[PDB]
Amino acid sequence: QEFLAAGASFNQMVTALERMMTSQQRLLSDISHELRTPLTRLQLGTALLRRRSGESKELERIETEAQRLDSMINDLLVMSRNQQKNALVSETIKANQLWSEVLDNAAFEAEQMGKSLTVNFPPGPWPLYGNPNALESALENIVRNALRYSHTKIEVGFAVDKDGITITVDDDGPGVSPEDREQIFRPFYRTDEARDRESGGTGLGLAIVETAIQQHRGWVKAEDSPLGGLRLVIWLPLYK
Amino acid sequence: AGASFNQMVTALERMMTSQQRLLSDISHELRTPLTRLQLGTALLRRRSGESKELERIETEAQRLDSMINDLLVSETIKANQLWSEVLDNAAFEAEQMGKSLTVNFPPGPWPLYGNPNALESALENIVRNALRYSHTKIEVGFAVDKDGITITVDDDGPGVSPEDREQIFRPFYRTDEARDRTGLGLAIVETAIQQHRGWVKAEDSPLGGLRLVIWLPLYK
Ligand SMILES: Nc1ncnc2c1ncn2[C@@H]1O[C@H](COP(=O)(O)OP(=O)(O)OP(=O)(O)O)[C@@H](O)[C@H]1O
Ligand SMILES: Nc1ncnc2c1ncn2[C@@H]1O[C@H](COP(=O)(O)OP(=O)(O)OP(=O)(O)O)[C@@H](O)[C@H]1O
Repeated sequence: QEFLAAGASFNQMVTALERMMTSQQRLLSDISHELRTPLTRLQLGTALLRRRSGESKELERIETEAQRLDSMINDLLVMSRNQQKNALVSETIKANQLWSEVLDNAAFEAEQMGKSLTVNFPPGPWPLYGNPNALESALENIVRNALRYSHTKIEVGFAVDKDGITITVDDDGPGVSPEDREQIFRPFYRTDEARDRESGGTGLGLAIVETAIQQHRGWVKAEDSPLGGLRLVIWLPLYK
Repeated sequence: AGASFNQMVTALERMMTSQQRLLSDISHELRTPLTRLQLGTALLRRRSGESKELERIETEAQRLDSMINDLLVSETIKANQLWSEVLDNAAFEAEQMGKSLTVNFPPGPWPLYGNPNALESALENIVRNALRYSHTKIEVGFAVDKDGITITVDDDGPGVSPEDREQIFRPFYRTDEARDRTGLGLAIVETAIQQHRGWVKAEDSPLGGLRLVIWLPLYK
């Protein structure tokens, strides 16, 4: 329930939260899997139709939309594989252990593109409670996005407080129109500029991030970056 | 620690409702391209009239419509109502693949009690796997008894090594043989059948390929 809360300790509560999420995830991967077959048949139907009556504006529309669904579903299952490839068990972890590998790899990666990665303040031994892999992925996705869309530089900044950790990621690349700053976290949502880019697919990254982070009782925000591009702010509570 | 009771409450609400919100958002996003897909068939039916193919497209679109709708949110059934569409569609698909599908004995009006969709997917996955891995032929056979229904599926394709016959039902697992040419199919099957107090098994097939046997209990 998580409403296991009538009586229970915080830890027990989250395990009940972990129990629910896994079934929600089983549901999503089972439906994702099962959507593929009628879809397969539909495509055999269009194919057979194109053979009998040839190309059409209408048929072309049906075929491209069927391909959109096909693609989304494929990406949904790729995701499902990864989130269940993660065991979920929530544990106490120090911020530095949790994200140092991620940041070091990002420095290596930034260096290859010829770009620069700068850590304004590194993470310390600050206590968190959660799924280590999930929070790691949250940060690699935010920084990999930054490395990709940046023009020359990336910046990462940690901040600690009696209350929590605040992670800030910045890039000097193109921004995100103010309207889209709310929308970028919706699933399958990409900006017209990344659709013009025409590279990559999926718009799950930030949807996965927002979900994980809310599940970890924190929050995420997209803003104008002082470097001129995009700013991502993660806040997570301390565990005591 | 510093937080207001209100901040606690919102943190808590958002925390429990995030996956729900995620799934309902995924559902919304799949629904819009689908809505367009349905007007393409509609506009096409306007332009070029009825066709078997157009009918096919339309019903498949109505199925997608229903399952995406599930993302947002046991009964008594007769085996024949439960699985005939699964089988008819398996026949449609088989004809296109250039393969042959044979039903040695069809299901009758045999009482079952469970989730119709779960059991449908259970059978559909077993025969559709058989259409995939088969070389030329597939055979489906029903059997009834005072106790239950036993569905047997056979193919003439490559088999599965005896060691792997237990593993293939594990989720996200595929044999190394299949890895040269998702792995939820037989996991979905095992789950639904076990949930209906039945069982699933992989064996040697008389056709030379793989044999899958589903047993489900009858209803009182
Ligand atoms: N650093 C960035 N600068 C500008 N826009 C960005 C940046 N990162 C993301 N966006 C915009 O927000 C969208 C959401 O991206 P998100 O990570 O959710 O999916 P994605 O990066 O497109 O694909 P993937 O799922 O493979 O990461 C992106 O397509 C892009 O349009
Ligand atoms: N009829 C068959 N003949 C031979 N091998 C099979 C047969 N059915 C399943 N297998 C093997 O067992 C594995 C389990 O398949 P399962 O249905 O669980 O996933 P899948 O069919 O590979 O993928 P999907 O989930 O998309 O159907 C397959 O990858 C395949 O190696």
